Amino acid sequence: TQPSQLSVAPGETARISCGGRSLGSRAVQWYQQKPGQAPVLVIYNNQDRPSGIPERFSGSPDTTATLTISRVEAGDEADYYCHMWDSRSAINWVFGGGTKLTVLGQPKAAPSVTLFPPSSEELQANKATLVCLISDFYPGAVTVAWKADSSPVKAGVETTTPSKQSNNKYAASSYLSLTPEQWKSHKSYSCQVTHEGSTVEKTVAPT
Amino acid sequence: QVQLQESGPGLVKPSETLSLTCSVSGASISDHYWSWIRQSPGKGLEWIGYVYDSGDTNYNPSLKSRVNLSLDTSKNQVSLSLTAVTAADSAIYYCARTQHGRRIYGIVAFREWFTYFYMDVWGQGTPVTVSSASTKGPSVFPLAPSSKSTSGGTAALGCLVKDYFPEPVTVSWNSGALTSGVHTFPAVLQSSGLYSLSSVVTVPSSSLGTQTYICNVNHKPSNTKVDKKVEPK
Repeated sequence: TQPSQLSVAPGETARISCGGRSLGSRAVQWYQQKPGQAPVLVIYNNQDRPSGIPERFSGSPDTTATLTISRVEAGDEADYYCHMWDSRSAINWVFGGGTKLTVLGQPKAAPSVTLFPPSSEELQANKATLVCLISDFYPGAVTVAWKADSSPVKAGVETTTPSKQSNNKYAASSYLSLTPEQWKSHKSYSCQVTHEGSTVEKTVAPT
Repeated sequence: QVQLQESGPGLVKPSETLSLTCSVSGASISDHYWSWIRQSPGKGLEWIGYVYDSGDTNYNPSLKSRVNLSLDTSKNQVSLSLTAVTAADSAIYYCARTQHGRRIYGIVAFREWFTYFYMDVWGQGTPVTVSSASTKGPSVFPLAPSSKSTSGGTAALGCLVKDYFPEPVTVSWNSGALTSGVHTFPAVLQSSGLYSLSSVVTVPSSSLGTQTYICNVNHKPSNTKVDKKVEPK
């Protein structure tokens, strides 16, 4: 119904195609869903904008209905869904598959890494979790490795996929679950996060 | 000023009947059509059905006749029931105010016009997890600000929200008075099938002596709320 993806450089024009298959007169709606948000109506009846939608978003007149976004910015990255209505059918129940819009050429940003040791409350409770928090990076791909002293830690590692922040940069988290004796044994633990071929390591120690 | 808030159990067992409510304010339930829409993780939008006070309701056949929608004027809410649920029904469920229009393509006397619907205001949505596992409330631990946690006069402190099920968990700081510098990380789904998340706030180090910091953690599925005081050292 729609392409899964489109990629575009900042400032140029994105043209997004509907699921299509219309016969006759049509009324097409477009919805915008940014990462971690509820959908927002951007176009209805082919060309109409709800109040508050920028003039940059426009629809095509009345098959192959198109949403056009001129002067695309990073903030425009979203899934765009169309909902096609035509004279043929009393009701179209199905939304378009949707299109993922990606903006290219955004400036690179290295991650900020913060590493927390287990709290004394958690330790008192016979548990231990190290918390590695990673934010403000672009592009959104990262590898996280853990070390006990110098040895790689395989088990007890749980790491999220990166998610986009409202400032258009990315964030992720990694957790290492340990026994309190595992924690107290070693001289230190490290979270190593690799981003664009470069690596930031943060270390904590029992103290 | 229409505002929608979906509320649900957050967890349901397979084969049970899912019950959802959309509470609306700043508008009468009788003045509009209303829709429910759902989204599976990493999947698209599926329009579930729509209802209007006239008694007009219509449902998507892809729901297999399992859906009922109704209006409660005394409480100003729209309600959804979905019977015989399966894991395939796990999703975020949205309610949306729905508008209708007519497009004319011909002679109006020949009735050559058609109606279309569009959803102009959506709620933030409620997550529904269909699972045989039980709810589990989180344990919340402080992430103390420390010289380790501090760089250049700004200090990071936080709350660790560990091992809960199902989604969602909500976090505020100082009952919402503290908003700037707050970052709440998306949860991780652990190998155990339990979730964990962290919320941190970046704060002036000078404040640490004189300002109190509390994270308010809400896990509606287990009907638990925790306020945790986070202190230095």
